[PDB]
Amino acid sequence: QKEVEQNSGPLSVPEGAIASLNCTYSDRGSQSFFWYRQYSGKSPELIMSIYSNGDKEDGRFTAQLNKASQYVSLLIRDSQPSDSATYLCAVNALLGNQFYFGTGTSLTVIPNIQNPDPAVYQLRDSKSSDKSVCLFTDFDSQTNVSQSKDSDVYITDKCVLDMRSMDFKSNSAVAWSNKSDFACANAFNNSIIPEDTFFPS
Amino acid sequence: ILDQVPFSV
Amino acid sequence: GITQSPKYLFRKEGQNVTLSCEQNLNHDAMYWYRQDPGQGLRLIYYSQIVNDFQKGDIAEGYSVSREKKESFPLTVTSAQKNPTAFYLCASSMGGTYEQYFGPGTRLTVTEDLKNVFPPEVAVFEPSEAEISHTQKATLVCLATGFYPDHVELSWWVNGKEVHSGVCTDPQPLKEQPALNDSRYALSSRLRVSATFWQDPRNHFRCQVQFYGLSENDEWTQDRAKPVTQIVSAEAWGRAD
Amino acid sequence: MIQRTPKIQVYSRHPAENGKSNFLNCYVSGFHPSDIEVDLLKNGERIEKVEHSDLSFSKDWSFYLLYYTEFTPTEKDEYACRVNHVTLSQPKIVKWDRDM
Amino acid sequence: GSHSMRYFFTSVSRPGRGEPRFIAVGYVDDTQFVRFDSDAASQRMEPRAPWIEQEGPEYWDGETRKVKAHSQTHRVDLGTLRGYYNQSEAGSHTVQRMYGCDVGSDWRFLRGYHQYAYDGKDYIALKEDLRSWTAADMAAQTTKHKWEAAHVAEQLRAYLEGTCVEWLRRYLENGKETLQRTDAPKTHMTHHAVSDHEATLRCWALSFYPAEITLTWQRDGEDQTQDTELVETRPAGDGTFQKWAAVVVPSGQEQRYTCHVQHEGLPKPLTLRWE
Repeated sequence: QKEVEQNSGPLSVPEGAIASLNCTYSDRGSQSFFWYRQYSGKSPELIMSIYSNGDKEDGRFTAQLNKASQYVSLLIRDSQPSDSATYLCAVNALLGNQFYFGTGTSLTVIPNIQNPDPAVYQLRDSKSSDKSVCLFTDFDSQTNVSQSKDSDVYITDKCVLDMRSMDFKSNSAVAWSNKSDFACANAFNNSIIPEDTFFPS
Repeated sequence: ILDQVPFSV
Repeated sequence: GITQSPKYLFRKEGQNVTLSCEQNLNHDAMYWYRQDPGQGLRLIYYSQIVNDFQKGDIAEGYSVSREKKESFPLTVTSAQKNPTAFYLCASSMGGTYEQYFGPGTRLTVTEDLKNVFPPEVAVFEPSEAEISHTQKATLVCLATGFYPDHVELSWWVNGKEVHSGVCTDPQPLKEQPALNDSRYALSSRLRVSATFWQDPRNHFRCQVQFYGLSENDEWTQDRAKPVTQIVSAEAWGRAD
Repeated sequence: MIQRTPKIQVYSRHPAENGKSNFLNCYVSGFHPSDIEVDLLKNGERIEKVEHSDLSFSKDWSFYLLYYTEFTPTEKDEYACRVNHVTLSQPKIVKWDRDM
Repeated sequence: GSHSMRYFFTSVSRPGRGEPRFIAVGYVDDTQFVRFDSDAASQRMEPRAPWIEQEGPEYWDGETRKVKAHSQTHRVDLGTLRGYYNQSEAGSHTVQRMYGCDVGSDWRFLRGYHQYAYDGKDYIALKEDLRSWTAADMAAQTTKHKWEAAHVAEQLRAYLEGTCVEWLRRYLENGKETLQRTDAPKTHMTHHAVSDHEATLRCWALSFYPAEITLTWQRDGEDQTQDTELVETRPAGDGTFQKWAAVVVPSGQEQRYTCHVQHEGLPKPLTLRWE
């Protein structure tokens, strides 16, 4: 074991629901417990600090501490797209005068988009006009994408874009290759196409 | 065990 | 009040690299961590007082000096087997108090500078089928064949940077994952209204800031020098 | 500043009997500041190798110390403790009484 | 209450002939188990009890780094405090600090404290609720507002209510043969002729632990405070304590005077006579 343990697996939570992040530690004279938030490619930001048993409310997230059973949690109300980050659990140690960090738990909120219109469109280059890409967009939250088993075809993960001109979000993924005979109907065959997509001519 | 390093006056 | 320099650094394998960390919070304790992609923090070195330092969990190939209370220079040596990592510096009031992290330094060490390439940026116009079916239009941008993955992508509509209707991949993908020195590809998408895309006066641009060799680094290859630069691609509205 | 005079007590660790090894104690307490000189004497001569306890203070922030050494008492061996402090104009000597 | 754990810190400045001297001691009940002296040779947290020596090197290395940080905090405290009162750099000043926790019969938290002094007088202390501060003078109010804006009381309460009572329980279990013992007093009485009509009876109580004890004189069963002498409790040196109370008695009627010893190791108090 390490001194601070937390499930590093990616945790998903619907938008607007409550996200629960758990963390366990080994008692090394531990009396101070902290939560750090770290976005993709940036530094960890201290967002929470609790010292006594019970709940501590601040903003939309509350820190829960229980020293008897060594574990400290963090509940997030009204899960927003800005909450998608990895959260690191920090526990101090008066035994040895140390400060321990967990491996972190990646959090990715999923938007509850209604009325999906899945389809795979083909987009040509604006200037080259001979390179082509495929766009799997407007699919529901249950759909997941997978990497291509061919070194020539490139697949990207899902992406939630938010139009504030409108009041809707839409998942989308892109795929392209240089085979010169690429087909948008053959790109996402590895992933589970949810039998409702529209493939144009 | 000792407490944390205390704050200065 | 904690800063690190540089934000992006790129060196050739075989020499020492000095990462700086200045701290202004009058803290006595300062820490050095490295973070591999998709993993957690690992302690390299830390210091309790002004003339002391103790090895962390991975101190192999890392040298550290502490001459004054505010500076904590980390010098990674050529004895380090995998110097490429995200180096984070932190400081705290004491050994048991919460630590505050600096901005961070992305260090990338490769065999030779021949693998450094700026990105090739191209924007792809929306399809007629998406516009007629959903009354919306998505522009897709591709940055391909760049190394390392030190890139920052932004969309610019009518000369002003936008964030609404924009989605970029969290981290670029290796074009050939089986290779250690593989190039990277990153994608992004800007979805606007169908009536907004069909206006020929609107201007769309996908700007990709790339961080590569500095202007002071030597370059002996006949190829174009992969300096820290900006590569973009433009596209106008089309009522067709 | 608060300056308090030390309370000197000279005694043995165990009931003193002639010919048996014992320990001579000098317990100073209730003084301030911390700097204090304490010497254990044998017939008026200073005894070397006298160990003292670690500095600690009471609820009223007044320090207390225990100066001790191993010795063997006889019938006509006069032992005492000489304490010097900033409160005392001259060192005060307190003789050791087998019944106190 | 039942058990307690206390730490005592003292920093006295030596202007002109070196850095301030720092001495720290740890106590569980009346037994000292750790100590540190800046003028010592080890420069480490040293054990002073057999049961604390079983702690691993992570303990001692951490404790050694903590006491030196305590001394470093008191070094800037001595300089800062002399500015609060506009005092010269030629005078030698003393800074004292103590904190700890008291537990009950259930070994659960009962009472906590953290006190600070300057030149032998109270400077600032945490109240019983572990949430407010008691500033003595005007210069101490600056420290209070500084510690309130830093939420110091909240973090000190995490130690006094938390790891203090949890590590006190750990020490009580590891040193059960020493800390959880109760040595009853070994009592006797001596007679000393003072004059032709007067004589002093001395009630001895030796080799008892803990140090808490009460000595009472009675005449015909009634308490007698007049003509009685009571000395403060003396540490014997072998981990036990000594104390005696005396009374001057007219010659012949020593049978009417009785000594009473109340101690933890005595369910009913002992009665001492001369004959």
